[PDB]
Amino acid sequence: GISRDSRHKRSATGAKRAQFRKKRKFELGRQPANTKIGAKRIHSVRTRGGNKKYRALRIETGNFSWASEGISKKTRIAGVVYHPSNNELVRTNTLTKAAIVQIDATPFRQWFEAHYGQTLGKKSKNAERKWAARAASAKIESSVESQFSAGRLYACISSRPGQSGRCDGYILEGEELAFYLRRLTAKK
Amino acid sequence: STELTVQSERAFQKQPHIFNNPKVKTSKRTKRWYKNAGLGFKTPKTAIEGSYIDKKCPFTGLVSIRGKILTGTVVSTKMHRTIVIRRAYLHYIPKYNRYEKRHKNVPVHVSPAFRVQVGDIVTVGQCRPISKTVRFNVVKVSAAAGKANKQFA
Amino acid sequence: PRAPRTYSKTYSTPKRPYESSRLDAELKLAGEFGLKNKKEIYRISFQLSKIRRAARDLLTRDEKDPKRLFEGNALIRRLVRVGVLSEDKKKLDYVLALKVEDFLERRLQTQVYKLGLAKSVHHA
Amino acid sequence: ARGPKKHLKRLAAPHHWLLDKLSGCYAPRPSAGPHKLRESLPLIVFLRNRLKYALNGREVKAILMQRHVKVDGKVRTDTTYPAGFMDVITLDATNENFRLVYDVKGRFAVHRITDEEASYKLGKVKKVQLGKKGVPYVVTHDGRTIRYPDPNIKVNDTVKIDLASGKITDFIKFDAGKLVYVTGGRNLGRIGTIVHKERHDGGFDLVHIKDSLDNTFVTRLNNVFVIGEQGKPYISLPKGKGIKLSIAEERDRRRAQQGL
RNA sequence: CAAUUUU
RNA sequence: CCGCCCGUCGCUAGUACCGAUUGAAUGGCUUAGUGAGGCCUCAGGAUCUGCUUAGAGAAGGGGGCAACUCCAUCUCAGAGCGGAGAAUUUGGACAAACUUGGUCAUUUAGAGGAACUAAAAGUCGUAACAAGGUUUCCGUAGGUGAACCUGCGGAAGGAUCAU
RNA sequence: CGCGGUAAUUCCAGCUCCAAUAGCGUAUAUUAAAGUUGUUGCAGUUAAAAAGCUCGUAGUUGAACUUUGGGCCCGGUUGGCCGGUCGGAUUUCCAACGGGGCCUUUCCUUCUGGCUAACCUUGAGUCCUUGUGGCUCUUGGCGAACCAGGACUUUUACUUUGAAAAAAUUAGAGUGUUCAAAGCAGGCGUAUUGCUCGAAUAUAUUAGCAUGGAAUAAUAGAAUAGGAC
RNA sequence: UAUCUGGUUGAUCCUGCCAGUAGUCAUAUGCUUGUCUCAAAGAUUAAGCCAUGCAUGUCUAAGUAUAAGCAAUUUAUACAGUGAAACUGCGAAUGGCUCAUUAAAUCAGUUAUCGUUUAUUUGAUAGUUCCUUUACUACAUGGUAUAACUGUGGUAAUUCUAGAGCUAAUACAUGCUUAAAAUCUCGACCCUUUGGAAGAGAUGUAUUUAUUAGAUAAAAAAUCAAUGUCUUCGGACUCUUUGAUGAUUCAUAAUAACUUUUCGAAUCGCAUGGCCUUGUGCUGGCGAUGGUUCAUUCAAAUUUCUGCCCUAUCAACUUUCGAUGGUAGGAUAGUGGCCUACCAUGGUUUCAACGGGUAACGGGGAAUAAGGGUUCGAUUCCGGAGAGGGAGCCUGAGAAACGGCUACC
RNA sequence: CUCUUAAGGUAGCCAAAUGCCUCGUCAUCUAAUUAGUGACGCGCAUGAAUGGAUUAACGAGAUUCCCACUGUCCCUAUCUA
Repeated sequence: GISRDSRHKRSATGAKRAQFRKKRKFELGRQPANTKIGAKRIHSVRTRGGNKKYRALRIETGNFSWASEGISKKTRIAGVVYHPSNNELVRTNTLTKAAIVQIDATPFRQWFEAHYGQTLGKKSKNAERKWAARAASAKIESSVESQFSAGRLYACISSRPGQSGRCDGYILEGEELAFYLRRLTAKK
Repeated sequence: STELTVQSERAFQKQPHIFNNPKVKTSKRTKRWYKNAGLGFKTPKTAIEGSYIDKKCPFTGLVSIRGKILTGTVVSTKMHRTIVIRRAYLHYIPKYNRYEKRHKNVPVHVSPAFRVQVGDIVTVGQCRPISKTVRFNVVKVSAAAGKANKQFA
Repeated sequence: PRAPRTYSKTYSTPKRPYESSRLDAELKLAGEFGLKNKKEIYRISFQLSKIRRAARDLLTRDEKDPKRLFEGNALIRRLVRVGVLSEDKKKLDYVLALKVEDFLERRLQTQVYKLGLAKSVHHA
Repeated sequence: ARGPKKHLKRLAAPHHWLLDKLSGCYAPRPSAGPHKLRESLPLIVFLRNRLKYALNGREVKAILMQRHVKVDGKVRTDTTYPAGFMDVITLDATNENFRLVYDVKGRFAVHRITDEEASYKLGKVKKVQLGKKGVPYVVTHDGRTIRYPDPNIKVNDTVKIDLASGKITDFIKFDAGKLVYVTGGRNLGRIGTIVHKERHDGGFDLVHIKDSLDNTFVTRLNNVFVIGEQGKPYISLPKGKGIKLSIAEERDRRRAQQGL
């Protein structure tokens, strides 16, 4: 086991703590998950007090917002693009928190132009009732839909990959497009 | 340890669970959270119109001051984003019936909304441990030395 | 384990160990009463010297307090109660004045001769 | 270390039990607490410390198993069940209905009541807030949580309860001019009824407390516990009457009340 | 000016 | 003062000190390397399995000359879809244990050398105590069997409180 | 310390005596004695000791003065009173006193809300012997005798009180374990199916926690006024 | 019971020590030995080694029993008893021992958890589970997978186990229904409209995100854009909720979705009821368990303030083998250099850091006693550590357990 | 004191490149060492500018030991010009 307390680890003034209390169980951390892609190979540990935590490697499907309200459309993940912490997980395809993922972006403009059907920009009695009631709404932004031409768009993660066994992020918004489209783009 | 439109580093920095709608565009253009501190403490004025994010902030970030409240004075602002302060205090010893000065100094993280120097009589507040040594955060400077913007030459 | 039993020894020998005018004042005192050894004339003088060690620190205290009032008129009640100090010395300083033969007149072997009844202190 | 210590021994006890030391052994450990901390009272100490009916530990074990002795309407059919504050104790035939209150010195009583007033407790409400499924919940002294209270009682009051359903009947306020029966401190339970309180905010809060003996003393807020308004009292008030009259005169009145 | 011991 | 005391040397006993052995042993942390075992993990898949069986090894029927690919009875079959799962096994961390280098501390062996103390019996002298007979003491340099002596600058703790 | 070198008052014995006594010597480490470790409380010419002398940051210690003197009222304790009463008495004043609030040129923190609380407000009615002396609805009428809010009071040391400081042990009340060390119990009624007191109290340093004082020891803003309502 | 005596000289007065004196829960030892009343006892060094015998199991009426025992009744003719086992459930993590390591470390007081997880004790709390949400197919009640046991074995031994024959459940694993209103996305249809409406249905909770709400000082209006309950229609004008903190993105509610689905009974004992629609019509009590959340206790974890003997013949100590911070991620039960990537160069210190010694477990506490002390405290209590020496471990709410395991010495 | 023919080895040093007796004796190193080292000294016959005693660097100087390295050896084989 690997410990987590500071009974080792030279103190503030530089004095060594000659260590007592060889390591116990209640401070135990353990080896990371360092997740992957590849369709739902998850195990399950049991731990403190009687509790579940889901070890997650090779996840396949998340859910991602507008994020005007939080629609959470069912969405498969595709790959790994860019990360703040290190260049560890770009060329190993690990998706962590605060990461950048391309997902598929195909059911969204499907939804955005079947529930609206605008249709931008590369009938029945109810679309005259309920779609026509929601007129003057579909104006969104250019650089959030200028990537809705080739087929795919970016997203970030804001759920815990390896502990909770899940992956529930959101596609970026507004200025946070314009930040990460300055981060990774200064390459060629 | 920062300046210059404080978004600085390899991640984007923003407050969690905060969302201004990009489709909405009013004349305020601010959805920046803050709170009230407690203890009869006012929150400072620049902590409402700030630009720093830095979660270790006492007011805008995520701490809650709930411990033993102390008071001291600054020995250095040369340490980056955190300050070490000196407390002097007497200590009676019963054998010799006389006092003796022993001290103990404290490091303390500070809000970027304060600008302090060596000296600068200051009180702090005990918070959940932001780093290894530090368990404290500043609350108000009140550096009432001489010449509060006085001297001409 | 069960509790500690608490117990104390009850006599303290004098500190200049032996000289003539100390030992002769023993033998005429402890011989006309005729007592066993120095284990008992020390142990009454022990608790005699401890109650005066108790008394002259509340004597350092003033009246109208609790302690010189409350237990102060309780041991001087108790010294009346033990038959040692007579019924005219309720004055909080004469307890410091009493000395030996007064912790001796109210034991068995001396008092029973005082009612006749024993013909001696060694028949007693 | 490694798990909860279930053996304590005498000469570590909460001394208001008043257990001697020549029996002096592993103490009667309370069960898991229904109400509050280890200032409680187990059953099998009370039956042979002051009530003085039990002789052997197997004999008081041969009492509570047959559903004999009852508490709060229930029986609590295991041995070392703890006792809260102003707990009612329903007895069997010959009807010796009891009640725990604490004396002028922190010790308990030898107290007996009638079946009148023996149907309600007074609980120190301390955590009232609203929980899931929208319900406002309330807590009591024993943790007997009660659904859908009267909103705006306040925090830190006492309430008159049902002890067959939840159903608090009559609450009371807490202002300047009440009657207070404090518990906790060197001077618990005289009465103080008020003289003042302040803010003291964050650290503690203080209540200034003065009985008919008209000395005033100050006690932290978590110990104070009202049982009524000025001249109210709800309960069968004990025979030491809650004064703590001083050291000399109690000896002086026992010099008088024995009738010499 | 010669000069040192003496159980 | 026929007082007392000072050293060298001779014997008798004992005390630590320094010692060649690129000394030794224990312990602390380390120096580079070796890596057990139990873990997470990529695989692994032997050995048990389930819904479905085209046909029949078997035989009995949706009723009938056989009148229809069905209850009939085991697995030769197609495998479709899976699951449990032992050995083995890739990669990471924890690293017990081990080797080599240091450093520090603790004890310890060691041929011999150079002191010091004690007992007074000594053998050469008599420097010190009188002005100890050459006044005496402190630094310092040199000689000197031995205390010692001598050169210098001091000082009186003297042998002068005085021209 | 000295005894013993032909009678040892010290040796070995016999008698006698002294000591403690159911315990008594010895051995080692300790505390008092030791004011031979010293803050309270050492010595420093000759007994051991004052730097060869002078700078010097520490650290320790550092001239003085920054509101006194009052007068008035109010009640508080204790000892007294011909004692009036039988260690109980004490209205009255005295003495010893201490505390608050005023006027003293006068800090007598700033207000927001309902309670405040009262007439000085107020029609007067007066159910009444005195005509807000016994009470009533009462206007700008005292704004807080109380909670919860803005507000920010140079910063400490000290000290009063209270809380805390597990409990046993150390004290200490009570209690005839036959006495005591000890325990914390017991004590009495009818013995005709019971009455009842207890199991006190105090110390428990320093560090905090609230709580009054402002002498004592420091501390800061109005010198260029970027001062103050 | 705040105290002193012998000894430097022919005699004196002093500094000054040596010795004598007294006490020790402060240990052995010599001699001697009548009586009660309570008790310290292998800490001193060798936390060195252990032969042996024990020290931790358990059952009611209320889990499972065809003992192929004994009951032996009266129904208990499937059977209810006492049950030997053996599965299933809780205990074994508390106790009891010792002091080896361990100088801001433990520990004493003092805070805090808005920075966390809970086995039970107590208190409340799930009609909706059906997507075949109409071949649910049984809920008037399913499946296998097995123990003791039977009969066959090996090895010399060990709490060593095999193949074969059935077999159980609060064990595993599935599984549908309980009344009921109601809110909302969508829309059979026709008819064109302020568009109405059948009905496709989602509607218990948890896990994971995204979002919103979670009020407030002095009181009313003017202009424009859609532009009303009644309707003199230039008109009366909006009705409207707030928990709690000193302080929150808190508690909570609803959205838009997700989940190897977590959750909601296929269980037992006494009494035997009520009502007629006299039939498994229908109600039909109390225990004994057990499960989702939220509090109480038991806890456990960190955790700020001060306090820790001796040595400068230890003056600098730390940082690529994290030192001190920031950011981002992991991991935890949970904050944080606790570990990693990047960036910065700091942090303590003559108020004694760092290093070394300790015959140093800390404290409450002992012995001594004018005042102020000095020296102890391994040990009758509190708390920490260890179970030859280190290291890693699965079960379990809780072990880095050692009367549990694996490896090395 | 004493005698030759004048004064009799001082400080140092050693079985040393000076010591036959000699492979002096003691301890260490290795299984074994007449070789080393460090001590002893009445030294056949050491010794003070015929210079004595030390000593950092350096040496195609002499010498012993240890670590790595190898046909020097066991124990030889083979190939090329």
